[PDB]
Amino acid sequence: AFHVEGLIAIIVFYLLILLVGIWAAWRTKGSAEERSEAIIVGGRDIGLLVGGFTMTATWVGGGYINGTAEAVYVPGYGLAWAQAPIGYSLSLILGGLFFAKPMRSKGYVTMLDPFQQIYGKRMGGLLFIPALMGEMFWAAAIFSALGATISVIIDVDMHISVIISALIATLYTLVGGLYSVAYTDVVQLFCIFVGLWISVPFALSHPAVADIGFTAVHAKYQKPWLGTVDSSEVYSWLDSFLLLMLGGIPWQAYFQRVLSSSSATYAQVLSFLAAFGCLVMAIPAILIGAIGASTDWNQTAYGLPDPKTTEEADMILPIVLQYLCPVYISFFGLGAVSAAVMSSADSSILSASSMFARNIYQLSFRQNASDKEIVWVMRITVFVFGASATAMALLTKTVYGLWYLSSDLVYIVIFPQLLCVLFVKGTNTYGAVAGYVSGLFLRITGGEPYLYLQPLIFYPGYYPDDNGIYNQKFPFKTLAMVTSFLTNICISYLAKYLFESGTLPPKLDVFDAVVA
Ligand SMILES: C[N+]1(C)CCO[C@@](O)(c2ccc(-c3ccc([C@@]4(O)C[N+](C)(C)CCO4)cc3)cc2)C1
Repeated sequence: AFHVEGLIAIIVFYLLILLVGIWAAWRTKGSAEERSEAIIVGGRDIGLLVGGFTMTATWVGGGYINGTAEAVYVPGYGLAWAQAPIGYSLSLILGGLFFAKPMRSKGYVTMLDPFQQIYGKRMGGLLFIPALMGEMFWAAAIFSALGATISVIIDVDMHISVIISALIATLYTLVGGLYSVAYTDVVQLFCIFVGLWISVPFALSHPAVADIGFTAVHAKYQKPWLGTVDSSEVYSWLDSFLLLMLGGIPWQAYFQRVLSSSSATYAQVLSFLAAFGCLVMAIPAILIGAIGASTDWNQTAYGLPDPKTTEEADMILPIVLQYLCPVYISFFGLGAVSAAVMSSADSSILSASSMFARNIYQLSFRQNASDKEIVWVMRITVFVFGASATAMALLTKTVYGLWYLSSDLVYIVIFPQLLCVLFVKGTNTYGAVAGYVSGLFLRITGGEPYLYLQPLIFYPGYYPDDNGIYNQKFPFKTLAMVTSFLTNICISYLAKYLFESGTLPPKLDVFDAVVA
């Protein structure tokens, strides 16, 4: 049914989030003369607990919670394939151990600044394109998740709620800039904690749900939610787990926080603290997914068939909140999900707009530009990116598959480039271009089942799906990343050797990286 009392509550919650963001904008209104990087990096005064809470709320979005609950819920995957929590936690631990220290110790402004200073502005933009694509598609996917969830719970028209949520998020991130998004994430993360953790005892107390512990090791209604990994599917699970471990590092939304930490040590400690917060935040998602897996849906008001029959298994968190939990607990859970989506999409929108106005515009297009012009183009870029993200979320039905493809492409392309600039010395532009081309070519020829793209190269173990398109059981993603990294090293060293030995003319080179 349509309950106004609760729609009013969520509108009030949105207004309070916007008011907190506006207050954070007003109070902390950076450098006195250089306000171009008083929005991007925040003035380097973000502390430890605030930054940890902020970036913890950045990774915990509604798409992440719904994906974990889906992976736990469905019988084929189970908990063993719910590799999002431990994948994110190991990603953050690995980043804080190795990548966080050199990024913050010397004062970079964004993610892409080390790429430009080594590979030239053209390759800086060429690496910006996958990052922008990934951020925009991730924001669109989680906005579509919010739209579907709110259309399920309150039964609001879907094209209004996502527009209002995106408008409010864009408005406060436009007005403040890394202080309106980091002083509201300490509120949104607490709201996520409250809304997710209160609903779990209410869901468990429902008479339909019975013996959540017993369903882990035994099967009564469906396959056990604990799940298993087959002998033949070890390589695919390792491929996806490496995707989640190593593709979660090179995002703009992560390095914008580690650069904003007050000191170098409070960046690594922030990363570890958030790697603990991610598991703390993901425990309720796993519990609710197990509750949905164990629930006898005939007893509830949802009725039979169960959601996995009606192809609604991608959303099992909102159904449990709406049907198993009471009305006000359902609104608490919906507020938690909306806070998670606004936090992650706000981080993505500010992060994707913190690369456009910083280097491809200010450092590439208009090198000599006034700071006020850069601030204004930052604000209009935030607004345009928010409008594009919500329009792509609302108008396109193929957002999830494009999100997965863009995240996989970011992992294949940017991460070898990220590891080459810092850890490896003597990497040139030619090897970077060769790695880009090889990674893009292998990812395109691998194909995607969601986009109905036929794979040009058939890896061993390929099998056709129900829709009639070939799927690759071979771990071509991590193999593509390894091939890109190896060919980056090989082409860089070969070009350096050729230009040092004198086989090629010193004037023939176009990128001029080796000579100068
Ligand atoms: C079962 N499906 C629905 C289809 C098969 O693939 C999946 O297991 C799956 C789930 C999640 C992902 C995924 C990939 C990347 C990311 C992300 O890019 C998102 N963040 C940017 C939030 C963190 C870094 O990792 C999140 C989820 C990829 C595949 C999900």
